[PDB]
Amino acid sequence: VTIEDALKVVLRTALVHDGLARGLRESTKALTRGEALLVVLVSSVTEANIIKLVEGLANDPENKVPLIKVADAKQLGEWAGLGKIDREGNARKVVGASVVVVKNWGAETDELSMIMEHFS
Amino acid sequence: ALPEKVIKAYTTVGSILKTWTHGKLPKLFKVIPSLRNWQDVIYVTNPEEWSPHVVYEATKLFVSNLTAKESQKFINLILLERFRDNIETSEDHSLNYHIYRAVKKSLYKPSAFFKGFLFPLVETGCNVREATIAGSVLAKVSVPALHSSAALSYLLRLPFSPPTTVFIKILLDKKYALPYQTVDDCVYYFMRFRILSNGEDATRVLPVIWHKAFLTFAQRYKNDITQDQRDFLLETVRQRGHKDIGPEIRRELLAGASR
Amino acid sequence: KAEVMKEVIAKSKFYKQERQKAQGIMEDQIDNLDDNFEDVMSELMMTQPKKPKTDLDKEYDIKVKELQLDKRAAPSDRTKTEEEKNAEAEEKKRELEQQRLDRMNGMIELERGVEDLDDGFWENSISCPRTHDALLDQVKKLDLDDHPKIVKNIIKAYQPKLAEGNKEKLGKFTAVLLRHIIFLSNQNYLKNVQSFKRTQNALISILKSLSEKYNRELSEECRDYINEMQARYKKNHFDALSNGDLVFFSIIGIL
Amino acid sequence: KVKLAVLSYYKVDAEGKVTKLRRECSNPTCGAGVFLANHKDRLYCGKCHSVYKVNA
RNA sequence: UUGUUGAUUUUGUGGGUGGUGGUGCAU
Repeated sequence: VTIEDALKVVLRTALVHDGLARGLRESTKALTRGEALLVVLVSSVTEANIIKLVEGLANDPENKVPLIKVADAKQLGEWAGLGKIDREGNARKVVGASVVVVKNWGAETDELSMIMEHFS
Repeated sequence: ALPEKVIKAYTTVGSILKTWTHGKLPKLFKVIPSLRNWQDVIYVTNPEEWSPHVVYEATKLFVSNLTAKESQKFINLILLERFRDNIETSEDHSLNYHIYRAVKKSLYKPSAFFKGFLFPLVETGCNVREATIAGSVLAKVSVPALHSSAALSYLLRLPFSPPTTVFIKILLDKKYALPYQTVDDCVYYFMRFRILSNGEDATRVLPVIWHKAFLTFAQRYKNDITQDQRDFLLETVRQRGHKDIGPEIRRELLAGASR
Repeated sequence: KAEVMKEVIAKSKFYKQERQKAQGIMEDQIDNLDDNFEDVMSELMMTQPKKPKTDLDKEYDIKVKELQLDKRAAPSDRTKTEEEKNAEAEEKKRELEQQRLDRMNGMIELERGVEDLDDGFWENSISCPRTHDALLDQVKKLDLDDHPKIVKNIIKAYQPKLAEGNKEKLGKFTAVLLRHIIFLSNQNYLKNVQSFKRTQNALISILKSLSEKYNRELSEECRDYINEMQARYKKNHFDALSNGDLVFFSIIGIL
Repeated sequence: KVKLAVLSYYKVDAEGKVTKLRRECSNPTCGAGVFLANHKDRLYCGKCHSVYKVNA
């Protein structure tokens, strides 16, 4: 089980309990409130700001939140459930998500332990 | 208890709302959703005494400002009870136009609407007249395919009652792109009424609304069921088919292709 | 009766004045309330209270996401009986035939008449080619039998639903297609008459489908060709006339 | 429409320290994360519609 | 897109619907 595959189910489970803050605005609102348990950030964000200002908030001394690095925004949005399923079943009209923040895991899965163990 | 000055001011709010018909609502009333104890603040405004105009604008104020979780109580505790009270107490058992509009706006939030009106009502002794009026709001208003499909799956799993069958027919009439799992749930619902061991549902007398819903399902989702599912439904109409509606359901079912 | 009417009018005016007075009292109450808004809100904020979801609530959220994952069915309409379809088809045929007879007898659809006109006349990936040349460049490297293949692909690639303005692009393409149909006829085709026959009729069929939706665009191009050829006849006489002209006229009879 | 307004609300220094450039609403229901709109004469909450003085 | 909000809407192309409609009739 690769780390990326572990996150794919974890984000899926977090969706099922309304535990994801999707978007830059919802992400930062979650981080400022201390409600963020995990932050997933995209590498290819064109504006160097969005990387810095998410990183600084997550690395705050009062509330340190683990950070993950994702290659493409489009695939993160697919994990965030933005994309739509086709007649074939493949995702379509998928909307890229620069930042996704987990508020509630929902269910305890072995894949969550792997991610937490990776960070520890 | 709220501050005595606050109570007196909001007592004046309620008196305004009782006869309010047009204009600007009181500013104090407009800020209720922002308040944490809005339920207590709403209690002193006498929601039962709200004029139909206030109910519409109060609904226009709250589901927009309150969270999805908080809207559901405003939906469930006030506009549902007012919806039932107006129908029961009216001479012709009709619903006021402004309350009717208020139900539409509450539908703007589907999850709260389903969980504050539809599921509570059908699970709390809904009557045919209540189902008809509420179905018309559901029929006329655009609902997301996603939220409706889950709502349809709910009503199908509930115990059979004619008022629930109306809502099942309304959603089927909407012609939404139902997910295949929802289609299977629709089939299973009509499966359970065939005589086989089976529950008493097999022997229950079936009203026309049940068959009209079964015709709508056949007319629309015939191309989205498996051959095995089709054969089982063809057995249902054999055992429980109506005199006149039964042949057409057979005609619609037989002309469809398997998925 | 008059006295009863006057009392009715007086009563209606009396009730109207009461409603206006009630409206005035209400606006004063609202205005006084707004003035006291800040004091009431200050104390309420001071008394603001300090900071499990149901099983029916847990199941809904589980269902919604599963439905999001799940594929959706396409909707269908009720199948009309063969008798109803024939009756509707017969009814449409009757309406169209009756319209033709009316148009024959002098009915004009702007339902004006021919006599109205005769007042004052005597006294005085895939690229959609907006022009005829553009279509040739796209189909320059393709064979004669391949024109229908590319032409239909252009229509498919630019259907009205795909994007805004595709109607206009197809409308212009309808004019472009007609010139292509006429253009090919002008070109020599004695070598491969059979292949030319397999493209010439096929393009006309596509033009017929386009004309059904873009008759206005086709009509404008058709009138331009009539004007252009007339000008060519003014200077070249029969030398202007070509096979494409003879082909051109037939297509109007078709379309 | 305003694009990336959220980027403007808070500033980052070269060390990664994040500082908030706008005041947050004190209404308990709004809680943290609700930023007041800065007008010339007042601070306005878009959620509660409450009005605060700029220098209060 | 809402009034701050988060995909509930907006846009373009197709498109089913008379329906909180009445009135009588047959337990």
